[PDB]
Amino acid sequence: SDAPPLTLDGIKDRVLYVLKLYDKIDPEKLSVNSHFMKDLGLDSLDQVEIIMAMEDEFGFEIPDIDAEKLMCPQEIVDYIADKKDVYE
Amino acid sequence: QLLREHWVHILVPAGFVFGCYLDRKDDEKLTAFRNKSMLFQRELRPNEEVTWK
Amino acid sequence: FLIALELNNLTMKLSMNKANPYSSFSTLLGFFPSIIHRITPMKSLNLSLKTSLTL
Amino acid sequence: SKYKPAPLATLPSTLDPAEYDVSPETRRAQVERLSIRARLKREYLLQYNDPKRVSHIEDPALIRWTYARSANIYPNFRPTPKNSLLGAVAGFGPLIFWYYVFKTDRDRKERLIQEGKLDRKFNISY
Amino acid sequence: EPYPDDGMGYGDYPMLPNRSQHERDPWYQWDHSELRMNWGEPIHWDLDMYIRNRVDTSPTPV
Amino acid sequence: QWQEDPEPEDENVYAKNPDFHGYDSDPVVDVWNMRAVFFFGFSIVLVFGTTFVAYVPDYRMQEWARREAERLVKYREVNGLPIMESNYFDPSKIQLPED
Amino acid sequence: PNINRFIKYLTLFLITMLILTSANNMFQLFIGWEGVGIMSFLLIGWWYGRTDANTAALQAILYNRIGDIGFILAMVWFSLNMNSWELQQIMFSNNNDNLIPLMGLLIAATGKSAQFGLHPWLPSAMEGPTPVSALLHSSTMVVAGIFLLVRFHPLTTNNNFILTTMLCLGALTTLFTAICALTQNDIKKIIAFSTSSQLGLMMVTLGMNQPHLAFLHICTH
Amino acid sequence: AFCAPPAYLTHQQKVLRLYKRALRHLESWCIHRDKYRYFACLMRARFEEHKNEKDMMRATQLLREAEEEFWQNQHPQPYIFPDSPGGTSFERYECYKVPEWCLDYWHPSEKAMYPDYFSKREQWKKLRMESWDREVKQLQEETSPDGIMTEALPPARREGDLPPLWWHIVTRPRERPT
Amino acid sequence: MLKIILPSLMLLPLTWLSSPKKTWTNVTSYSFLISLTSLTLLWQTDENYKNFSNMFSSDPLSTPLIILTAWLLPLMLMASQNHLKKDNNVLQKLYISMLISLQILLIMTFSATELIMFYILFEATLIPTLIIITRWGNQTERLNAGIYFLFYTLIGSIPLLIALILIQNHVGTLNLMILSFTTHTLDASWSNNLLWLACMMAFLIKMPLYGVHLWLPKAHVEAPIAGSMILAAILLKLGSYGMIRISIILDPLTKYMAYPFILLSLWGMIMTSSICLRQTDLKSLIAYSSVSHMALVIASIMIQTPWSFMGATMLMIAHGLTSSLLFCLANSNYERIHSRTMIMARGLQMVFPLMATWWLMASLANLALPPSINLMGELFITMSLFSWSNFTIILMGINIIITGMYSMYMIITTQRGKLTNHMINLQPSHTRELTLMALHMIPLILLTTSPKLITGLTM
Amino acid sequence: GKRLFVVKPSLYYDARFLRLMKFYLMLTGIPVIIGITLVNIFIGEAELAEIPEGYIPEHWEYYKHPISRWIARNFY
Amino acid sequence: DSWDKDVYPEPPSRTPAPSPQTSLPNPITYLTKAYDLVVDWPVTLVREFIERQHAKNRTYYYHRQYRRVPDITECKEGDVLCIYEAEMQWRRDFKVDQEIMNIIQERLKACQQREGENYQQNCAKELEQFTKVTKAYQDRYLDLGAYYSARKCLAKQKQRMLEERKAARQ
Ligand SMILES: CCCCCCCCCCCCCCCCCC(=O)OC[C@H](COP(=O)([O-])OCC[N+](C)(C)C)OC(=O)CCCCCCCCCCCCCCCCC
Ligand SMILES: CCCCCCCCCCCCCCCCCC(=O)OC[C@H](COP(=O)(O)OCCN)OC(=O)CCCCCCCCCCCCCCCCC
Ligand SMILES: CCCCCCCCCCCCCCCCCC(=O)OC[C@H](COP(=O)(O)OCCN)OC(=O)CCCCCCCCCCCCCCCCC
Ligand SMILES: CCCCCCCCCCCCCCCCCC(=O)OC[C@H](COP(=O)(O)OCCN)OC(=O)CCCCCCCCCCCCCCCCC
Repeated sequence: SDAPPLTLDGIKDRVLYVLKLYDKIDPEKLSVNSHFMKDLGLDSLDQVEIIMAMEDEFGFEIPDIDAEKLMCPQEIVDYIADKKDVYE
Repeated sequence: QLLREHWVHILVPAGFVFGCYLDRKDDEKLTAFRNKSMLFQRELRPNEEVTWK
Repeated sequence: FLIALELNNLTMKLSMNKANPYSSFSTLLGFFPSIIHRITPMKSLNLSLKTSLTL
Repeated sequence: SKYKPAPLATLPSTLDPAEYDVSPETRRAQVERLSIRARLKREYLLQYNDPKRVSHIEDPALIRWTYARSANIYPNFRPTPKNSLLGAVAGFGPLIFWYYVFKTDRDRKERLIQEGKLDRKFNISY
Repeated sequence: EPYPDDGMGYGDYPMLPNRSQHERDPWYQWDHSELRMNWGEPIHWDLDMYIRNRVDTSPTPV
Repeated sequence: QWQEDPEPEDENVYAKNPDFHGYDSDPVVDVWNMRAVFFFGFSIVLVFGTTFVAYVPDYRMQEWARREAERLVKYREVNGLPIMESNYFDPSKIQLPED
Repeated sequence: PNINRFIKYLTLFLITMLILTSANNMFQLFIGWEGVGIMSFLLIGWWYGRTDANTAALQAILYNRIGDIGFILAMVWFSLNMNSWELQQIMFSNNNDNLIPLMGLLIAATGKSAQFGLHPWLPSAMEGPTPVSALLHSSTMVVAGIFLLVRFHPLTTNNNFILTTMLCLGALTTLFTAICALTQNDIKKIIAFSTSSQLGLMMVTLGMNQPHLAFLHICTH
Repeated sequence: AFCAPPAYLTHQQKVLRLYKRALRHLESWCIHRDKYRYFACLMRARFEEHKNEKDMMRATQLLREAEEEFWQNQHPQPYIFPDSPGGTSFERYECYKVPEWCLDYWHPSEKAMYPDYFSKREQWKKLRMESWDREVKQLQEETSPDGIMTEALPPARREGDLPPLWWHIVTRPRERPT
Repeated sequence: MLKIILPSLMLLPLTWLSSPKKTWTNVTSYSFLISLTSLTLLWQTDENYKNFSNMFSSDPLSTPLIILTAWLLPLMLMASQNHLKKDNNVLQKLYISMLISLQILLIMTFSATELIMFYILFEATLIPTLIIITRWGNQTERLNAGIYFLFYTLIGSIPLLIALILIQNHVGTLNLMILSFTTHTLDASWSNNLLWLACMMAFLIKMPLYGVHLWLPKAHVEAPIAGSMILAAILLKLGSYGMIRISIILDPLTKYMAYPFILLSLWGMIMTSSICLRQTDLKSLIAYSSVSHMALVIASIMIQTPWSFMGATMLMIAHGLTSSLLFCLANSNYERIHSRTMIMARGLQMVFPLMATWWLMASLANLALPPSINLMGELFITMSLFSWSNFTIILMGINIIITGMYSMYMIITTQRGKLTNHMINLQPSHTRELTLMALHMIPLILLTTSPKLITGLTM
Repeated sequence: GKRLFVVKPSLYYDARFLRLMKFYLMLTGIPVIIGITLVNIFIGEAELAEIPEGYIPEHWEYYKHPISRWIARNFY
Repeated sequence: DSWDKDVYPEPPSRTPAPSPQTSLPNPITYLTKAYDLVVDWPVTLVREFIERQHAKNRTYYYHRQYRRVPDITECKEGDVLCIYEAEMQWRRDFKVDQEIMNIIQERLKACQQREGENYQQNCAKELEQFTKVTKAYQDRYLDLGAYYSARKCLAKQKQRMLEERKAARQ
């Protein structure tokens, strides 16, 4: 009934959706393996804002240590899947 | 062979029967006021010889 | 209703206001749960262990 | 405009002054504490994830805590004047206080009953 | 640092700081998750008073 | 060191006897002990003993005292007597001291 | 997985609540009172893996037990002075000094209805599931102290001090709980403090000699 | 949660934690999204204007002053996500998080209700049994003889191997078991 | 009474002659039959007392204690037949013999009509529980616990023997009914005060009174499960029964001599409930709860009110049942995890649902949930104490609050909360121990249903 | 669908204990309850009567319920 | 009805006749008629069957009566036989007095519930009876203690009569 389950493709699509709605990231250079500081050219405050946006989307907070470990959209997707037990 | 291998099951009933018998012995030992109590002093019915046994 | 509607429209208005002890007192339940539920269990259990059992 | 810490409302670990004036001695002490924590964690995780384990994991810290709370207190007790006074007060003062309370109440009740000034309306089952 | 030798039966048991288990980090996987304590670390003398079902010493906003 | 036997480890009793009832290691004595405990404990004590206690009559003269109270109330109310006399004992048969 | 146990617990609470409501003697009143308290404990600590839920259930038990101390004081006084816990002999006790039993009943009502001094267990008791919050702490259980004072209103009408202190206590707790509700953010907390404010209004109504208005407000609320 | 804390938080980590906590409390005050976005951009401007500090002693002093300001201006009831600690739904399903070893104590009838699942469970048990000796050897090799030790754990470094102490991580109960 | 005493005596040859594969079954079944036979003492259709013989008699006070002892013997066998599976056959039969001898001597003690025989059987019951505690206890401190128990009881009981011989010399027979009829009022001298203290201090020691209660927690902790059951459920009640029996010839100076003991009882029940609040050992917590409940019983017997006597009898029976049940549940957890630490096993509600239900029901009985006989006894004791003095309600209320607090704290810290998942050795449940919990809980329900059986002498 | 296995403890032993307890309790009580109902329906419920003159009643004749009278006649 | 109005008095009911002004049907009357026809008829049928079975198997029981043994006032001290008989008689009378008090209290409660709003006026005689029997009970049985006995009751009565006689001197 209520609360449809999460999928890996859905998590990836929503993460890329938020990152495309971010103004500092041009959507044409965004990839799932795009690093925030290497090939996106962002900084630590931008990364904190990105993690807060992901928390606002998925309705639960990431603890600070794992949050500062997360540095790419694939890493964010893997963390969300590991936390929410999305196996496929 | 059931009497040989289950003879231990009669010890407690034997003790119960012996205890009931000893209680009867104490009852017939304590009969100094049989039908002599001022509360229950009644005349004996013709078909009985004691009020209680 | 009218006063609360005006206050809610003021919260809609784009300005941060400094917090006040009245609002802190209202939000923190009059400090009764924090103060009492910290001082009375502490005194009771500390009196229990430190006096009755031990001493 | 300052937070005043209490025993029941302690100082934040981000507001204490010792955090901002750090020393290399404090840094190496923290590293050693993390090392001790990591050694204990590694030992516990080995014991926890061992599949041949068929029993609970014993906690020597819990055993020490229970032993200190129960069986070590009288070996480590020494009579001092302070705890002698505290024990005398905590063992007699409540007794003397409630003695005087109950003695005064029952003496007043007996005096009222003997002089007839206390009325028992329907007290039949005491 | 043990309790001062006042003859109160503490012995060599350490003086851990008087902070309850609420101040412990809740995002860490403690070995005793309900107690928010790890395995082998020293246990406070008043753990049974400072458990999360009991007396709290956490900092307050006021 | 002194030649002391090592600590015995309690094995999972349900591993070899999955229908273990708590009483004995071998299954036959275990199940017969369970049947004896249930039958002699629940069936013939908690039922027959409960029924016996329930059908003990006039327990410490409850209903007899009620019936006698009703009879005395009827008698003293149709004869105009007090329901309870203030003195349990008749003052005529009590010899008070002179002083 | 335990929806059947949840339903059974709600049914047990309803049975104990109706026992408490319909009881003629104070002992049966106490049976309903304590059964309601214990089922409240279980239903608050429904998610028993939650430490905060267990703490909320424990503190509800604590405040209700202080109310039980008041109830036991009243019950003992009436047993000693009128030889029964029956309401009819209480009605015959209407014509003397009832200060100690009425004070005990007021303490019991304060503990059960979460007036000031013994209030915070109700918004703490919002930790349970929402049907529990609704039925227990919004409509049925929390009005039991008000129901108790409504029950003993013929004694209460002849004691002016009890009426004045009930009026003052109810006014204080409805003002305090409305003030607390002004700035809350949890919607269940807002309506729980609203419930406590309405209970304070009922206590005010009992402070005046209007018990039937208090019972009518119990039903409407 | 999935990473172990270090010995101490560096200055950059403390600043980032302060920034995130300040933004969360600012959103708790602002409620409305446009107001929150305005004041959050202002807060970001403050952090940017104090970003390029080179003395680092003045930077620690500014961090201390900012923390004092945050503790003075924090929301008494900040917003907490329901699954986050202090939230409404935190530790709600711990009553249902049954550990996997009760299936060892399950009766053969209850096992007979689920044949395929228990066959796969036995396969997992055999894998665990071999991997335990392999990983104990690996952890003995990987441990430094002396020095600094942290709570981080090595991965599997050879083909056909599993990471050490993987059982309690992989076989943990689900966050929504039912 | 002989029809109960004789087959209980014959239980010992049954124990020593049964096969090792049939000993537990035979002794448990015939002890259940012994209890069913003992239920015939409730046939009291008259105001008289069932004086069976010149040395045995039944009472509205003695009868529930005898029935409780006869009911507790098979429950003790079921409780103790698990930690003796890795045990020698002759040692198992000796342990069963110790339990049977305890049951026999306690039945004879409660049915005794003469106080010297009461004292002889008092010490006769003192012996085998000491043997059980010392021999089958677990930790090292069982020897010190046995010494404390034995010599607290002996130093109490010696002036009791001197006082009994003095009363026998003064009166002539030391028979209970003869004393009850030809009671003489004491003239309230210092000799009579010392006589009062001599004949009361033994029972006050075994109750236990506060300040002299120090033998009880270590004895109950170090004792095996059957020893803890028999102690906490019969022997304290034996002390109370002795107090009720001997208090009839102590008029009038018990009226003022009761003052220190009432204060000791009330403040000691408050202190021991506080210890239960701060106690790290589950069996110690149950032991101190027993101390507080028996302090309530002491206060009721001291104030000597008919309501107090009835509440004392009801609290005796109810506390015996619920304390044995709590000890059995704690022993089930101890046989699981091999520890008595209060906080070590936490989330047991998840793994043991029905055992958690038994835990909840036992704790609700402990905190006197209505309409149970626990609340009946506690409420009538409170009523009598408030009649004695209105200010006792403060101490009673504090004790009730702390009682509910430690009971619910025990429930939360042992059942509720997150599960200690490291405890891999959690066997599901034994039908034996679930049966033991049921056989404790059901008589509580039945006595709640009919509380007229355990009202006692006064009503 | 996509249903997942739910990890639960061994409820088998608790269910077995409850089944055995109810089995033995029913196995004796149901004959007892049926006998109680049959006795109360068909026989007994002795009514109060005045003692006839010169008649000495039996002790069980002072009791009301037929089961109580039977036990008092046979065993007391 | 095994009870009698001599010991459980009850005023005759005065119910008023129905005077329905409205034209709406009375759902209470409809439900009572349906309830009678559905429930009361089979229940009274099975009760009549049970009563005729009892009439087929009719038995009688009697109320035991005790003769008056000599009172403790004529019992010599130290003569435990007559002292025991008098003590048992006193305990029997004590239990009878307890049930008499229960009867009076139940009668008072019935009066209060019957009168309702007029209990302060219409239960005057019931309250007077309760007060008088309470005063007599307090004069004969109060403050005896847990070990109450015929000797203690006699001592209390002697003390009370001595106080009354001394008050009657002046
Ligand atoms: C568990 C507590 C143990 C200690 C307290 C025990 C009770 C304390 C009060 C009673 C005194 C001691 C017991 C006496 C027994 C006989 C009483 C009796 O018959 O009294 C009437 C008798 C008097 O005899 P009488 O009644 O025939 O008097 C004649 C009176 N005229 C002439 C008027 C007719 O009292 C005594 O004889 C008492 C003498 C006691 C002397 C010895 C005391 C030794 C110490 C006692 C405690 C020892 C153990 C504890 C040690 C410390 C441990 C920390
Ligand atoms: C005496 C000393 C005892 C010492 C311990 C002994 C232990 C071993 C016990 C072995 C068996 C003996 C049982 C003894 C109790 C017998 C109960 C019984 O049947 O009592 C009789 C009673 C009817 O008697 P009656 O005269 O009507 O009652 C007084 C009214 N004038 O009968 C009934 O009312 C019917 C009872 C059976 C029917 C089922 C009742 C179920 C009740 C459910 C209650 C639910 C709530 C419980 C709450 C508990 C809270 C903690
Ligand atoms: C105009 C007139 C105004 C008059 C105003 C009168 C005001 C009177 C106030 C009377 C009541 C005061 C005492 C109340 C104590 C309540 C303690 C309590 O429940 O604390 C709960 C607390 C944890 O709860 P908390 O921290 O709030 O929330 C958890 C969120 N993580 O902590 C715990 O859960 C700790 C667990 C319990 C520990 C043991 C507690 C034992 C307490 C024994 C008390 C004995 C004396 C009682 C006296 C009562 C007098 C009325
Ligand atoms: C349709 C529904 C019906 C519901 C019914 C409910 C009640 C069911 C139970 C009915 C019987 C209850 C018990 C009655 C006897 C109680 C004990 C007793 O009084 O024993 C004494 C009696 C000996 O008789 P005596 O005392 O000499 O006097 C007889 C007449 N004056 O002794 C005897 O007479 C002995 C025979 C009667 C007792 C039988 C006991 C059976 C076993 C249980 C106890 C175990 C005894 C030891 C082991 C025996 C093994 C066989």
